[PDB]
Amino acid sequence: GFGCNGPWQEDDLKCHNHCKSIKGYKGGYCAKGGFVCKCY
Repeated sequence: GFGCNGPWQEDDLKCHNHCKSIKGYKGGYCAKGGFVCKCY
């Protein structure tokens, strides 16, 4: 989820922004077709 949600929508920046709100995560990207929002 987290704004990306899946292929239909897939807002990468939403995923990015989600991770921005987490401790010290730099950014975020949809790992498996929008579904999962992975952070680094």
